[PDB]
Amino acid sequence: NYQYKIQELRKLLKSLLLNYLELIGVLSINPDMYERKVENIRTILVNIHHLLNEYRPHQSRESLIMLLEEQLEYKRGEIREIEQVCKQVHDKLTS
Amino acid sequence: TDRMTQLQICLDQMTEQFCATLNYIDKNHGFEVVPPEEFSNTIDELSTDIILKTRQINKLIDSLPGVDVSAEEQLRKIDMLQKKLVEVEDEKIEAIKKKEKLMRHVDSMIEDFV
Repeated sequence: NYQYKIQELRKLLKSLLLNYLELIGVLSINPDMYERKVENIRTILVNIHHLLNEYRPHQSRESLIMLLEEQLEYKRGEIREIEQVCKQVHDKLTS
Repeated sequence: TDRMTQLQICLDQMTEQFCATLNYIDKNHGFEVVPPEEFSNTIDELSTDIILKTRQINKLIDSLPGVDVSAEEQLRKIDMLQKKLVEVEDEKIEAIKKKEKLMRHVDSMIEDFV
């Protein structure tokens, strides 16, 4: 389920920025926590990477679909390109 | 996909910045050798980039193609595209057949010296 994977990927980023902002002082966090923070800011990062990797297959299929579609359009292009010529000939012949 | 790669490379750079920050913080002042008003400057410039990188990453994730699409669908769209390919190529052979058929016709009249 690549969609759920994009969801959790977005939650982690949130809580990552949270934990950092605390650690870095911006938000409050009492001293004895300074550790829990740093540890979190590492578990979350690893989770993100893992999650991102698991997403590759999905983005590859997309890579394929883009190929296919590019092809398809290119072909329809050639067909169009020929129909043009026929009309141009028709002109030189009629008008 | 390139966007997927830019997202990887992006996440990579941020992971490093968090490390440069954690180790800069941790090692120098355990966050309470460099002066006070100094440790403050960098800490902000280091955390400022981390905030922008988080935005950039969220935008890339948003722009990932088929981001709101499942696998089941992707597989359908691929089968649908392969089928349309077979067709568009059948059309293409026909279009070429005819163009070529016509060209021969002209060539005929011309070699006929007319």
